[PDB]
Amino acid sequence: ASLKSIIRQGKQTRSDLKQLRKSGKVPAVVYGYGTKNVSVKVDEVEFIKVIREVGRNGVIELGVGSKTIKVMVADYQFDPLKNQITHIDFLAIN
Amino acid sequence: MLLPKRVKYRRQHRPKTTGRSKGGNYVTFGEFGLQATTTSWITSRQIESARIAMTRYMKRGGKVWIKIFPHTPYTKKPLEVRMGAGKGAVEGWIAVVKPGRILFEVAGVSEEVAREALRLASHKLPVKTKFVKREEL
Amino acid sequence: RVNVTLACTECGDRNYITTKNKRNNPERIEMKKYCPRLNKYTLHRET
Amino acid sequence: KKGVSSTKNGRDSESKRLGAKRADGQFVTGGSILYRQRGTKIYPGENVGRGGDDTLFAKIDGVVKFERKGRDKKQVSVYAVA
Amino acid sequence: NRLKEKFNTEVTENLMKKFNYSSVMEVPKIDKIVVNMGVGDAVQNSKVLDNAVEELELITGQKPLVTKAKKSIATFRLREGMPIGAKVTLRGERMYEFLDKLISVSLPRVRDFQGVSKKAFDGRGNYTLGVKEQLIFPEIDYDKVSKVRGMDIVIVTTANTDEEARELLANFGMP
Amino acid sequence: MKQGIHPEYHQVIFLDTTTNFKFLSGSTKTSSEMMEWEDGKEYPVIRLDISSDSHPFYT
Amino acid sequence: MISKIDKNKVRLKRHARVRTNLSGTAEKPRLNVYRSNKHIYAQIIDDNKGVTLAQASSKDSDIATTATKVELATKVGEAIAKKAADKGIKEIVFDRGGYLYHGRVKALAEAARESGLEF
RNA sequence: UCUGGUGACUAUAGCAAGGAGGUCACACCUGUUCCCAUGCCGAACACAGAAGUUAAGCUCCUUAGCGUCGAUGGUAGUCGAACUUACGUUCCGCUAGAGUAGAACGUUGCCAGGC
RNA sequence: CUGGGGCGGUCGCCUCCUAAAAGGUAACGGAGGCGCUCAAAGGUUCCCUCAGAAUGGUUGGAAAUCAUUCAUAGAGUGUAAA
RNA sequence: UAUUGGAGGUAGAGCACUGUUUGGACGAGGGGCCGGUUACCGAAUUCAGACAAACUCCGAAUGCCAAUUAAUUU
Repeated sequence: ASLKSIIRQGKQTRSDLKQLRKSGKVPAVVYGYGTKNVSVKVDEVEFIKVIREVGRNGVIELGVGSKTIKVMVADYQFDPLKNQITHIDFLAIN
Repeated sequence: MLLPKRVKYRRQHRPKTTGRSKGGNYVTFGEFGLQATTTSWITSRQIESARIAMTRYMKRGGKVWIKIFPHTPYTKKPLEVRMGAGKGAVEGWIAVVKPGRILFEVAGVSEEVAREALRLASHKLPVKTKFVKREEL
Repeated sequence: RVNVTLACTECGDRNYITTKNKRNNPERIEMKKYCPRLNKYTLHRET
Repeated sequence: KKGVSSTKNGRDSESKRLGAKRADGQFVTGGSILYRQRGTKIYPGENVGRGGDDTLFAKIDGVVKFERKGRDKKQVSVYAVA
Repeated sequence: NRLKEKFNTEVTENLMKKFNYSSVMEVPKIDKIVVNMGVGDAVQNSKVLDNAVEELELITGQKPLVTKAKKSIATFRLREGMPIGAKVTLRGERMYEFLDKLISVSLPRVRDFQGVSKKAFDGRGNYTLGVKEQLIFPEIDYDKVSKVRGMDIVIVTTANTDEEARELLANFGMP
Repeated sequence: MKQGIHPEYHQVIFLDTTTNFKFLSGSTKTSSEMMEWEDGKEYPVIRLDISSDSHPFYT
Repeated sequence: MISKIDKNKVRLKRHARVRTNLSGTAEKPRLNVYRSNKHIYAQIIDDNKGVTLAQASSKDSDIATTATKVELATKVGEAIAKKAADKGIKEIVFDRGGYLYHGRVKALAEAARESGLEF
């Protein structure tokens, strides 16, 4: 429950997003009490490992910059054909 | 899963067959499911063939849910007629499908039996398919 | 339904055309309208 | 050419050139039709009138401005400064 | 003004503590009663209407207004606006004297086992009963009449629900 | 009281032999055989009944 | 069971239905009337700017006294006329609120007409 | 900000619930003789009156059950382009609907008495 | 006119969709109406709000009329459709 | 063309309306019978699903109309 992420930047076009999804990572955003609207990206495999480790709900340590955010998955996106995760939403409880 | 009991307008413009599944992309009722990967019509008669195959192959075992209903009527002109003079009469009922549209769902039966049943259904069906389980995680 | 020409009872001129049903109003329909000769409102009958 | 097969629907009316007739910002003279309609897609507002045919026409000279009435209804206005 | 007097000195007295109310304005008060004749088959008849107008205009102090049919109904001939039934409202003192009269003429002719009625209600405090014009017209005899009908009697009260209509049925009546 | 052309009512003294329940009314504008004052000086049109005498519950 | 209501909500339905044509301008302002179970008010208002230009009521101590309510209306009307003449208002549009033009509202209107206001 | 008119805003304004309060304003109320009053009630409407009472309407305060509003990120779609004949692919702008976080039990103008 | 003529159908007006979110836009394309009616179903003034549903009952073909809280108009608007 | 302002309901979505529909709750009507019971069957009421040229609580891209107005052209 100690997943890390990387900070997204502005104006990520269609090509950038689809390349990013075609590598082993997936974009996401965080929000909620205790933080602001930060857009990040996580590596898919470790997300899946964490989720099967904790399940649907889990107070997860999330790696952004230097600060770890107690966060749980509000909700998520999936591609049924070509099985691959598409966008994860995260809310912080703290 | 054959025909709509009544429709308002019986002669209708044919359906668009270009794009992606508007919905029904998930297993909701059953446990395992069968989705499509191309996009053809389904004529209210090939799904009948398919549910029979599955049901009779499970030997009246677990439950089945057909997820595609033939809503659209289609017309065919009478034989050896020229072009023009109106629109023809209804020949069958269809339901367009899209890549990603779940078609059939099953539950209350082992995994291998379900996969075999959906395989046998796939061959009575005009679209490439895929075996899927209840999405979780 | 029939066409009716209304005429000024005083002036005498046919100044208006209108309509009536001959079963609902079987009688000569009367009504006040403007006679443009007498600059006044007179009675006009479907005469 | 086929034969006896015949259809019972080959009929239509002549469309009426309804819709907008002026745009926000332009100078309309009084009387100018702004929006030919049926019923009330747009109600008259300030210095605007309702014809018998639900037509909307400016009462006076001025600029034309389309606006909101409540939640799901629109009006029209005309303002004279020019 | 009999039940009238019995209200402010006895209903106001007893019901005010049979149930707790913070002010005196919170007390059940009878507002009026609608005395609709109901519906008699005057499709081939039109006479049964003015005789029905005799009743109520005679029994109550006022004539029933003939509310014609709303929607057009088959089976019997009620076309949109067929004059049928009746309607009368008692608001002022007449509500009282007529009520009193009712409870002082109930027992002889109704032959009710309970005395007047039971759980004939609509669940919110209104009688929705029906008589067979047995008790009514004590004044004018059964001798000058021709049919057997019954009103859609209701209770218009500041009371809340028929549970309260029972405690105000202790207003001389028979629950 | 649907007024205007409303018919003639009266709070008459229904002075019956059974409790003299002269607290009623109606269109029974009959002869006042008992022109009393405690009750209405009107007809005691009620002459005999069981409302105050013989109930099936309280006989 | 039926619920009695205060008579003001229904009133404010008819007043708006009359306000639909009646709108006060600076040249021709609107005279409203607010009748209570014991009082009657009146305001002259230009709706093109949303400003009350004059006011008068049966509570206003100058007019408060002991009369028949129709009679103090005859005084509220007279006062509103005076206040308006000072500001320079001749023609007005009488808004009857949502009250039937009768009794008090009528009395007030008639009074304001006899005392100058041209409506 | 109280209190009452009046009107300006996309229900962030509403419904339901709980709880106050009648500051003399507000409704409730007594009655029909008085103009008036109702195809059919002093119901309402109108009217004369103010002895009863805040209970309800109303007012104020709470609460997001309920209503509405509602991003960011994205996805669908598509303008232009380049491939292409595929139920297409790529690039570049624009960018929904749905959903999720959340806003929200109003803001406000003039007038008259208030404090 | 006519997916060659012939046979069948059609021909002028109004409404809807096809029609690609201004307007316009064709086929022997998909649906329907018109050749009237109203001395009130016109003008104006003042009033009033509906269908259905249950908690229901003298009738109760069920629902006629009557009652009561919700009814966003689910009703009505002379007629086709918008 | 850049920047404002606006009319309109297509693509897409959605089921709030007209309908078209697949499973699951839940009480009940004629009726299996003696008004009946229980199955059901015609719906009421829900929860999850879907479909639409002549469905729309919503709603682009672009086109169109016009501007206190700019810049380049003719």
